Amino acid sequence: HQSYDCVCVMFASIPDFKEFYTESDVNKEGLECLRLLNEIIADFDDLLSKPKFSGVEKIKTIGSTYMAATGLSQYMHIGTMVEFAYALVGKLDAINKHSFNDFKLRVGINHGPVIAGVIGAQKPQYDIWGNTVNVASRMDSTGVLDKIQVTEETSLILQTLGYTCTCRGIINVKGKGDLKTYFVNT
Amino acid sequence: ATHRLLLLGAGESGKSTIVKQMRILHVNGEKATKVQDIKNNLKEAIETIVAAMSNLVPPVELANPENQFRVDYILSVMNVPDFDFPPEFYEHAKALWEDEGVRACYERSNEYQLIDCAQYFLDKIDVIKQDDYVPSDQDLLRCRVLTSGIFETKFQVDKVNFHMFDVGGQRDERRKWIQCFNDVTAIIFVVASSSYNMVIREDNQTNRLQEALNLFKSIWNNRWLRTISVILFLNKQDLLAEKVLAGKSKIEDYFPEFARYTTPEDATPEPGEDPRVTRAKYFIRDEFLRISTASGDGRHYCYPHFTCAVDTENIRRVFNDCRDIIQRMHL
Amino acid sequence: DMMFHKIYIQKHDNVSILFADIEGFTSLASQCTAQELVMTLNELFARFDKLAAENHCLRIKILGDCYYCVSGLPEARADHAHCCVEMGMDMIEAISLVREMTGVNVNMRVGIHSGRVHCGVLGLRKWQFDVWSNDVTLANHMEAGGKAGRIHITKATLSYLNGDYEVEPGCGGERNAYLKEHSIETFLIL
Ligand SMILES: Nc1nc2c(ncn2[C@@H]2O[C@H](COP(=O)(O)OP(=O)(O)OP(O)(O)=S)[C@@H](O)[C@H]2O)c(=O)[nH]1
Ligand SMILES: Nc1ncnc2c1ncn2[C@@H]1O[C@H](COP(=O)(O)OP(=O)(O)OP(=O)(O)O)[C@@H](O)[C@H]1O
Ligand SMILES: C=C[C@@]1(C)CC(=O)[C@]2(O)[C@@]3(C)[C@@H](O)CCC(C)(C)[C@@H]3[C@H](O)[C@H](OC(C)=O)[C@@]2(C)O1
Ligand SMILES: [Ca+2]
Ligand SMILES: [Ca+2]
Ligand SMILES: [Cl-]
Ligand SMILES: [Mg+2]
Repeated sequence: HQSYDCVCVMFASIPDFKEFYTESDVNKEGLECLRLLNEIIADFDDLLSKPKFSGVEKIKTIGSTYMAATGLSQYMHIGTMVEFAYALVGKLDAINKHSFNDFKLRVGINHGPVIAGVIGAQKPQYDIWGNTVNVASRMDSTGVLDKIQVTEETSLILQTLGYTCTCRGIINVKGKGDLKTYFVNT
Repeated sequence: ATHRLLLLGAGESGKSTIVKQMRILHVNGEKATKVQDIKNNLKEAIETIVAAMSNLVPPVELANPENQFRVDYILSVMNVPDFDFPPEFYEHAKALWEDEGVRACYERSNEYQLIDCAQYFLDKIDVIKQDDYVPSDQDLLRCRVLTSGIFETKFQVDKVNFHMFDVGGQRDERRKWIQCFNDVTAIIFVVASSSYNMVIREDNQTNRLQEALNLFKSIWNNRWLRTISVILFLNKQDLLAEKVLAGKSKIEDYFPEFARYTTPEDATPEPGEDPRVTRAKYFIRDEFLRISTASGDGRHYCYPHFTCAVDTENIRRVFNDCRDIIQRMHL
Repeated sequence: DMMFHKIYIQKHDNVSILFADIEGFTSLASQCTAQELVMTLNELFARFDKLAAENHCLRIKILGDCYYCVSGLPEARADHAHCCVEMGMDMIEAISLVREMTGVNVNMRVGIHSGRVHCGVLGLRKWQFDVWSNDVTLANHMEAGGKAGRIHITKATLSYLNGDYEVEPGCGGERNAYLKEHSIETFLIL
């Protein structure tokens, strides 16, 4: 297992889901809730097989948080991740139509050096580590619904590729301090 | 031998009643709590009518301005939490309900949000006020309490098992529906047939029937419901005829396509039924069937029934037509 | 199966959910380099993995600095409480040696609840066995509302313990709002 240099990490969680989760005899003690979640994630997995998303490598899923990365295979890989993150919205919206719900996805996207590999000799599973990731996650959680939050670096890169950015303000990243953040325009 | 039925339909559509009817028909201290509920229905029925009187366009005036004070009594108690329901209340209520100007307001009710049981309870106030009052079965049927959440009710019919799931018809309630989508025998979809001249509680603008149709189209074309048939319940059939025969408000004025419509050949009208009613009730059914023909492809079908939910004599009948359908619609 | 996707999930009662996090993770990140960190992280969680197999815990996932297993799975166990307790013990011991090797204040913060779970996998691509329920959600908050180098247990986790370990007032309501607003009586281990 090896290191890398320019990997684009995206976290997309679903804040509205934790509320929607119930445990009652009617929903078979939270099974039906987890059943819709399956349908949603499975819709998100139906995007990786697409051709323009062949570069997207899904890492794992934290509860309702979908975690993926591009560039594990110049900066076109950062743009892809956005077209992907857009796509999840189309997939999460689709569900809403049929499921009479109002889920909104919240997207944090960062980039930089990461280390990718296997951890533990029990069940070997693929995972990426380092600062780049930690920020990616921290930008999701401090994000706004229907909006993609990006760092100052990513702000710039997307501006070359024709995406416009609106400054969120400043964030206290645990260990990296105050820093400027951005939203891509719908 | 166990079937799980799920009751869907917009708010006030009739779901809650249908279950009540099953308790009547096929099931077995407790009612004293419901007596309170019935009184509540009464309170808010009259208090809503009076409140509407001024905000209506044009406004409606009392036929006896003596009643102005009673009108003031009603609005003074409108929001009072645990109301004592004193004998004053009933006296002033009847007085107003007697007042012709107040009745004129009720006769224009479709222009504001008013429960279905208003007239029914108001007409029997001297019955309700008694301290040893016991509600009739029909009184239990007509008593309106909004359902929030999912409530299962099991029962047995000729050694066959049913699981009925009552849900909330309103929009913030439609999210919970999902939990009953998997492993369902069929949908019972209920519709306020009579509510063609009305808007919804949710936003005071969207037409109730037009809402029910769009909600239906959602269910009929749902990704998790592709193989489930939907037993359509066109409810409030009494109230429809009442409105059609009254002819005060018209259908072609809310749904202009009705002007075109003529009555179908396969018409099976009830004995002594006015053609006008026949023409109206089947038009409504046909609007719904246009959604059950565009998609489905013989993977799931639709079974209409004209139903009056507060008619136990009609519910046995229609639910018997349904038992016939399910016996082969689990094979 | 033809309309809903196939669900690979099943209910499991009488199980005990251990959650463990690292106090002083960023302060350690500050000393070593990107790689030097992953070595220390992989070494600890490989170390952790062995202990779980002995202490009859089935490890679920590793979420950065978050390690969490659960005894009572894959198959039922009457030890299910005692295992997690013995697990956290070994874990606070397992961090010790690796902490002394760095010479900086790093520690494990443990949290355990009991009860019922659902377990299995979600989606289609990239399956990873996971658990879900309020009891998991509670267990998680126990770790969050935990204290450094101590094992944070619930009212339910003492009634599966049969009182073999000596406990003391937890006061979890003051360290976490979910714990407070649900009036969970918490305890600590001696
Ligand atoms: N006249 C007449 N009244 C009816 C009929 N069906 C139901 N009602 C009345 O309408 C009222 C509303 O019906 P209800 O059963 O509460 O709708 P709902 O489906 O439960 O509405 P919700 O719980 O989703 S918000 C009830 O008080 C009932 O008595 C009918 O066929 N004819
Ligand atoms: N690979 C990953 N998988 C899942 N989550 C991750 C990953 N990497 C980082 N995270 C997230 O990074 C977040 C930051 O951790 P946190 O700040 O709590 O650690 P800490 O510095 O030890 O602080 P504390 O001592 O208060 O717990 C975590 O909540 C975690 O969910
Ligand atoms: C997905 C289901 C649900 C409702 C229930 C559940 O058990 C969780 O998955 C746990 C607790 C649980 O799966 C254990 C890990 C972790 C990461 C702690 C989860 C998250 O906090 C989830 O919420 C998030 C943020 O996705 C949460 C709470 O969500
Ligand atoms: Ca942490
Ligand atoms: Ca930490
Ligand atoms: Cl309706
Ligand atoms: Mg109801």
